[PDB]
Amino acid sequence: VSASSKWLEGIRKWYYNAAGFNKLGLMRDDTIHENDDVKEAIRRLPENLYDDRVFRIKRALDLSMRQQILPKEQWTKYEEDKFYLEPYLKEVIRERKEREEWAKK
Amino acid sequence: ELVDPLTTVREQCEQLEKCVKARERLELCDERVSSRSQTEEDCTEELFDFLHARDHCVAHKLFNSLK
Amino acid sequence: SDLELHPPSYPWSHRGLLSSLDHTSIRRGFQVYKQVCSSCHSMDYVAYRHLVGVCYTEDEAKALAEEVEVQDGPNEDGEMFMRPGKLSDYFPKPYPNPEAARAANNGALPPDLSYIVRARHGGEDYVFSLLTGYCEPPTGVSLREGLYFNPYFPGQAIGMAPPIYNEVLEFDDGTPATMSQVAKDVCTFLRWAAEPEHDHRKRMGLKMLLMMGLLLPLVYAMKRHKWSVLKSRKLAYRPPK
Amino acid sequence: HLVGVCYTEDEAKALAEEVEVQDGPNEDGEMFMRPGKLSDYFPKPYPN
Amino acid sequence: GRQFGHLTRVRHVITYSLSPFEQRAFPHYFSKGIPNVLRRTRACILRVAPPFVVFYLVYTWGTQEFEKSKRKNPA
Amino acid sequence: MLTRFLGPRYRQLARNWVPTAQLWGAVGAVGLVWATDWRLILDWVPYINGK
Amino acid sequence: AAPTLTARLYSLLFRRTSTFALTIVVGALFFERAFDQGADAIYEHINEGKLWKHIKHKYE
Amino acid sequence: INIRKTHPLMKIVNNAFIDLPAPSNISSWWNFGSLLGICLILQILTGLFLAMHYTPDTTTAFSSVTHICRDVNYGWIIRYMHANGASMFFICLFMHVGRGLYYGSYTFLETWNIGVILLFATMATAFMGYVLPWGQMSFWGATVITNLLSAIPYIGTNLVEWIWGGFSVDKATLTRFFAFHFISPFIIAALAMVHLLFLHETGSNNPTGIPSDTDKIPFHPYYTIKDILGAILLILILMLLVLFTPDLLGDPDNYTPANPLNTPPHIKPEWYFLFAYAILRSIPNKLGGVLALILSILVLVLMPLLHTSKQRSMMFRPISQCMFWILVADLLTLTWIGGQPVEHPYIIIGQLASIMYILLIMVMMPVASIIENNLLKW
Amino acid sequence: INIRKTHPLMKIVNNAFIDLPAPSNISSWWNFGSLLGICLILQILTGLFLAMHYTPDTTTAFSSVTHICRDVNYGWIIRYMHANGASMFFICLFMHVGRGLYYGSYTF
Amino acid sequence: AAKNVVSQFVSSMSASADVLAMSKIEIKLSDIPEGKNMAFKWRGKPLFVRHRTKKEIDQEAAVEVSQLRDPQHDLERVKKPEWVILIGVCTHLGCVPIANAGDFGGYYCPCHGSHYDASGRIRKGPAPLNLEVPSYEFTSDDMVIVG
Ligand code: HEM
Ligand code: HEM
Ligand code: HEM
Ligand code: HEM
Ligand code: HEM
Ligand code: FES
Repeated sequence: VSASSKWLEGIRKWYYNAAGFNKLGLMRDDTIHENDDVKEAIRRLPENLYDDRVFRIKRALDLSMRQQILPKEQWTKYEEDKFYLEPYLKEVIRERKEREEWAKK
Repeated sequence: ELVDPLTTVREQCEQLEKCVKARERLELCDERVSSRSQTEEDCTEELFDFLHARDHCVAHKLFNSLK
Repeated sequence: SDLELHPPSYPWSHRGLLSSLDHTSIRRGFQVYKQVCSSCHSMDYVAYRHLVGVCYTEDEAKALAEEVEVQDGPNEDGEMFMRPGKLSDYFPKPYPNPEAARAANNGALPPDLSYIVRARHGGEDYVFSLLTGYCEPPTGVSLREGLYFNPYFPGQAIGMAPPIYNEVLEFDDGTPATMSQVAKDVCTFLRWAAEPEHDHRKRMGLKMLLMMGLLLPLVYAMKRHKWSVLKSRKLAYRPPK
Repeated sequence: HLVGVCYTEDEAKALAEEVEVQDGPNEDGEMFMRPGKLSDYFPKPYPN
Repeated sequence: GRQFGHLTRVRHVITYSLSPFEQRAFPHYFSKGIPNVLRRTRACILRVAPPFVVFYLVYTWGTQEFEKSKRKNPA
Repeated sequence: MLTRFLGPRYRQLARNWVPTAQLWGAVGAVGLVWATDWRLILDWVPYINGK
Repeated sequence: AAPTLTARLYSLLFRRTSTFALTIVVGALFFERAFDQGADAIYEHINEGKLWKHIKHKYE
Repeated sequence: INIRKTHPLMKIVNNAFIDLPAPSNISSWWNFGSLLGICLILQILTGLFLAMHYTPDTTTAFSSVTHICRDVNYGWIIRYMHANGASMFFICLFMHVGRGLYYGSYTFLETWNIGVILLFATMATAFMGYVLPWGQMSFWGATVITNLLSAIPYIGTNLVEWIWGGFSVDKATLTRFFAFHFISPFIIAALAMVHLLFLHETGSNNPTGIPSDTDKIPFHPYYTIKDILGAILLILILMLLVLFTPDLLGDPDNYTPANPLNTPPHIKPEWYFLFAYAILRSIPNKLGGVLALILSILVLVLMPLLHTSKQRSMMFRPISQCMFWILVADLLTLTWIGGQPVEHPYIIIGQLASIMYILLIMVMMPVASIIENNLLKW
Repeated sequence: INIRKTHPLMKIVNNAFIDLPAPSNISSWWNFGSLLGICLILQILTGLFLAMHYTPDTTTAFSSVTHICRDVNYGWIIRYMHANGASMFFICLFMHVGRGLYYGSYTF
Repeated sequence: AAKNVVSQFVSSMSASADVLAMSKIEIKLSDIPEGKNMAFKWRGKPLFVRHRTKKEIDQEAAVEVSQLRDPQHDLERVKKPEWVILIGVCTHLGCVPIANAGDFGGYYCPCHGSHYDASGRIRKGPAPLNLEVPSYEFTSDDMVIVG
């Protein structure tokens, strides 16, 4: 979430200071629109992770209703964000690429 | 000679400055085309304009006047 | 004449968000009917039984009708000869045939005024600005003379004298006479044909102003009253270890 | 209606035209007479 | 489908509640409204405006364009 | 993403459905005919000639 | 007081559900005619443009 | 047990409004919906009561209208009023469309296409329904859309006959559409409960955009009371424009009696029907105009098909939002465009506005989507 | 899976007409029901189409009636006809009442 | 069964014995002497029938197409040189043109000064588009069917 990505992923950082996500402290991965692949993707998610994304999500709802945001300090640390799913997810990308693959076969 | 901002203030009101300017451009064109022969233009634009001011102040007075 | 006078705003006595009028000009509007206006005019949807409560009294309205020839229905009689007319009798406008208009002036459909304000376009000034704006053609133009000179108008040329200026002289209660209370009584008895509750309904709007101001807060309160707890909630993420 | 029924295009035709329409007005309200059309109906008696 | 109880899985979390009559309807009401209010609004403004700008520029603009275009000239 | 159903497999699938496809298509067409009896086609219809 | 308004007028009023309601309509009267009246006053001070006419109409 | 749980019709009910679990994060995007139905109900309600007096007869048109207006006390109010209220329904209509849009709610197809049925349905259902007044505006304009009935190759002549009832618009139409109105509202209704159950199936989205199972409450109290609120807001709206300046939105050509020979200068659609007729006159060909027309909403269907981004909420997608309010600019833009009669600047103006509609949606919005994706990098 | 099983609107449908398990012993007492609805539908249907022409206006009463009858081809038929059909609906109506009665179906 | 049923229902919207009749009901005699502009009442509007003169035809043929307010070459309206059939309502604000009047050997609108040439064609006044031409076929020599 840093200057190129604070301009660009600073649509998610400076301009999600504007578009909100990361300054809202969101989870990058969490932003993926729910899809089936996304669905079972999460089904396979890691546990401690699952809790984490949970608290994140709920909180997001919380301030959302509150229509407030955390301290800009509390606003999320830029860059410095594990790509949570992306190993798991992207793995699934290969999966549905595989079901998709022999499927093509 | 009933009180007639129509007539009455049309003296008083239409003495207006801007009104007079439109009168300048006005009779100006009046003679302008007037000189011409075999021409289609009646130059209504001015008459319209002067009227527009005449009203502009007019109801801004006449009603307040009129009873 | 294709160049629209944006009719100036005559501070119409009703021109306020709520504001009122006088009538018997409309009687002289009826006498504009009887003379000026509805000689050539229809209000035709106009119905006398309406104005009953408006201006004249039970008798004054009564005779006001009876003062007119009904041209009654037939008694065995088809044909249908004349009567005095009732309150139930409407406001019996002019010459019947559409060609009676076409001839009346040359062509010149003399339309009904019933909605005319609310019908044609523009406001009281359409009477004041436009109609009272009967005026000489400036130049460069000649009608068939069928159109008189009314410069303020669609063609700037037709149709009308100021029977004020050349007085058919009536103020029954007495005054010098002007166009409004029969013009805006042709707007009123157009609105008194449309928005007489422009008074009555006006009244209700008042209470509305309060109801919301009361309820709207009370409502919003109630909403907060509900949602409040949810507002402040504390939910703990305390993952074990 | 009866057009197709009995008389012929002409026979119906005149059959109408044989009757006085009492036409609508031409400028004319009043409304003087015509021969009437097939479109003209079957013009029954005294009005009142 | 939904309703509850088949709903979803939540492990190791916690809550806190309060009865309604407890609170005050409008703590810091005017106060809190605030550049909090301007925080949402003002936050969005830049994102918002430009099109509307073009608008006023337009109805104004073309308003002039055709409006003047209705004027008559000499010769 | 036509590649999804684009493959000699689904290609073969089409190769199967093809004649049937002709069949149901004909069904629709003729339906338009008899239903409509639209003059445009109706003309060519002999002894289905109605006059 | 106001504590018996909030309270007793809960208790001796808003407590019993019915009582709360009977209270409600009980108002519906007073409010109704009242706002009717003062409202009429508003319109009254608004104009005096007609129906005061009778005296001027010389109220035969 | 709890009858709330127990009673079968109720079992629907609780399942419908009452017991309904719903996303807690829920946003004001809501209100309009119940409004519309309330509107709709009132619509019917008034129309009904309106119907109760009103006659829709050829000689009676302005005639009964007076009887329904000049006679009719509060037929004044109810009439002109809830007439305006129709337009209000349109207001929340286009609004609501926006709701899905910046929502991007397009995720749920049967809902989307549903409200598409709601779309063209609302459109003509009005139009016919609307025209019923048969007023000079709606009259020569009746010659207008009446001339819309003729479009097709080889058909329209016979069609705009069959539509028109024959050689022109007529009392034929009068009955025809008159009924057509009488019917269509019902259609809207059943359509409604339809799309509704469809909704209850999936549940539905959230302004947040996250899976809602995290947080839900029943509409009662929350969405319930909130709804009550927005309703009061409505009566403010309707009961306002009504209550204060009823005629404000009107076009005088209405009160103008239909004068068959008239054909006056204006010929415009309603603030409701507005943005169309511009779009109509925009192109120089028949089916261009129409296919465009149905291609605006239909276009929106494609937009669900055109859905691109890896994230639902444009909230996180600012450049998208630029395309959003920007697209709106193209929209009310299209309004004021129609807001002029045929004019030199306008020609080009709308001429480009269409491209926008095709770009700002079909291209520039989708192109935008792709772009934002590229930027996303996650 | 089976869309018949699967499709939600269908899920109603199969649950309604199609997948509907129903007493095998079932008796002719039935028929009238769908009839009525068919009737009803036709009722509406015709009425609708009827409405389509018909005007219900004061001067038009017999007038439009002629236009709806004397004019109306099959307005003859549709009109007078499905008019009778109404009565038929009544027929199965009273009938049907009987159905419950000798049925004694009053249980529900 | 369904075919007739459905096609009866659909027919009931298409036209009417009543509306039909009157729709195309129009014929003309050959009494219109070159010169006079008769006038018929067809479809609730004015149906003008003008028998014309070599002089007429000749001049009307020689108007310039390029400069007309509503460009439309005489020769494409009338199906027969000699005869011109029109609808009698002024395309401005709807009065009725006056037969052979006004500055152009056509008609005259006594409402705003609207001049029509012999064809229909607008040659003076606000009038927008030229008087409109009905559909009609000439039957035998003495017969003309408007509509
Ligand atoms: C106070 C009485 C009258 C009032 C308030 C009145 C007002 C009006 C108004 C508002 C219009 C329509 C303006 C428009 O189309 O925008 C009109 C049209 C007309 N009235 Fe009057 N008028 C009155 C008396 C007359 C009289 C005495 C005559 C007979 C000279 C007359 C003959 C006409 C005609 C011919 C028109 C049609 C104008 C045209 O379209 O060329 N009216 N009038
Ligand atoms: C089935 C319930 C409805 C009935 C019975 C109904 C009946 C009527 C009738 C008889 C009129 C003519 C009288 C008048 O104009 O005041 C009318 C006008 C209209 N109503 Fe409806 N309608 C209904 C539902 C709707 C709906 C769903 C809409 C769409 C929001 C709608 C919008 C209109 C419009 C646009 C007009 C004409 C404009 C005007 O008020 O002058 N109404 N309706
Ligand atoms: C007859 C007019 C309509 C009615 C009465 C109606 C009713 C509703 C209701 C009651 C909701 C509940 C939740 C909410 O409002 O957000 C809703 C949501 C929705 N409607 Fe409509 N609607 C109508 C027109 C539309 C239109 C025109 C569309 C789009 C073409 C649409 C697509 C949706 C969608 C996608 C949702 C889900 C919203 C979300 O969860 O964010 N409906 N509607
Ligand atoms: C609007 C007219 C009605 C319609 C459309 C209607 C529709 C139906 C339908 C579709 C059935 C399915 C099974 C069957 O027909 O036996 C049914 C059964 C039944 N109906 Fe009706 N019905 C109507 C009037 C009545 C009336 C008037 C009654 C008695 C007051 C009635 C009481 C019943 C009962 C008790 C059954 C159960 C029959 C059994 O299983 O033996 N319904 N109806
Ligand atoms: C909502 C759909 C319906 C509409 C639009 C409708 C409308 C009409 C209209 C306009 C008439 C007068 C024209 C005529 O008599 O031919 C009529 C007659 C009638 N219809 Fe309906 N109606 C409908 C449903 C029904 C229903 C449910 C029944 C009850 C079976 C019904 C039974 C009748 C009867 C008894 C008459 C009068 C007798 C007659 O045909 O002369 N119709 N209807
Ligand atoms: S009606 Fe023909 S010039 Fe006005």
